[PDB]
Amino acid sequence: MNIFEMLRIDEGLRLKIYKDTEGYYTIGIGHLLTKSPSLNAAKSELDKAIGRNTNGVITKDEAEKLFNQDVDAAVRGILRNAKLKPVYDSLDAVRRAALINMVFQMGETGVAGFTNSLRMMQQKRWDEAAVNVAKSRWYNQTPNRAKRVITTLRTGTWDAYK
Ligand SMILES: [Cl-]
Repeated sequence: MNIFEMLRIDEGLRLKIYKDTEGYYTIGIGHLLTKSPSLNAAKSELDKAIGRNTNGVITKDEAEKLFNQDVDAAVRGILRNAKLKPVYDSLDAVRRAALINMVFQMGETGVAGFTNSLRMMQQKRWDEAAVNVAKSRWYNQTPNRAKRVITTLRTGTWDAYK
């Protein structure tokens, strides 16, 4: 198991513009296109992203390219983040994976906001951090997913992903 497979599981794959859990226009593997309520605006963004006149549909390959780019941006975001970098450096490999997931899902800023959880993560207090991170909108909106990420964070293994 690795970050790519893990996220592929959490996000799915769709070749057509669709709406995410929050109603945002998205495509491929969890690639947010826009928070605007306009399908057109989303088609616009999509074309710009792909470099061609898509008409709201992409290929598997195109989806994978977006995904590679997104995973890459997530890691770099982490490493460039003053709050995040130090947590990340202190973690083992499975756990780092869990941090990248959260960041891919909610944005660097978003995650950088979990001040208290981050401290616990850094202090290696697994159970506390798991509990704390659950008291969040993130968990309440997408509980099953959140649960897989939290278990990964807590245990340091891939069990949740069986
Ligand atoms: Cl869910």
